[PDB]
Amino acid sequence: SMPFPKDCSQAMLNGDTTSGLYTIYLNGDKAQALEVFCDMTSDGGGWIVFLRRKNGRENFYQNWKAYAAGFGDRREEFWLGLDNLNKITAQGQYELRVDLRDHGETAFAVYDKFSVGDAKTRYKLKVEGYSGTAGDSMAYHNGRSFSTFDKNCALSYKGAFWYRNCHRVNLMGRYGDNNHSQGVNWFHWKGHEHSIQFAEMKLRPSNFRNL
Ligand SMILES: O=C(COc1ccc(F)cc1)n1cccc1
Repeated sequence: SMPFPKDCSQAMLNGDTTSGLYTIYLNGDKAQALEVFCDMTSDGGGWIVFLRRKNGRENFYQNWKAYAAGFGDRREEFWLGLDNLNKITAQGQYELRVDLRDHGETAFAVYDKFSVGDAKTRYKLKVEGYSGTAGDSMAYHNGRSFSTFDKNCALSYKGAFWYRNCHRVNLMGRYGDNNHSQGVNWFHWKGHEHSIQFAEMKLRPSNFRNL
């Protein structure tokens, strides 16, 4: 019903309730088509998934240009791209949800306010307004620029993130690596010596809860 939906909340309200690949249009512009994976089932649906870890098949030890542009298989392990995340989060007030699952246990984190700055900010993270069960591990990272090995936390832990000194969240770390701080970590859920089997990061308009 919305011809050029700008996110997965506008694609869902279009009656599409099946999780999978949808076209969104940044700023509603039919010339800024982007293929995204929509999670239409987790807490009301309408989520753009921008990170998925689930089997270790994809390499996340990738350079600045790869993190800027995105990589992987949207149906499996992928990173959507920082330029995409900046352009999406510029369209309105968005909320971040993180879904975690490991050996049958689940946890989540929601941040009422989530934004990614442009390349001039080195894609600065904003995350505020925590609730959930995983523990607030992103607060540590709030206001940090993105880091890759070629722009050293990324090099030392062989991943990429809004690193500080160095992390409480390492969802782009080495799959199944339980060595301290090397793996897919969410520190305030499973610490630094437990790599998480399944992880998704996703966003939708913060006002979706009552739209
Ligand atoms: O590299 C990609 C697509 O590769 C991707 C794979 C997965 C993904 F989610 C995002 C991007 N580019 C680079 C410029 C336009 C698209």
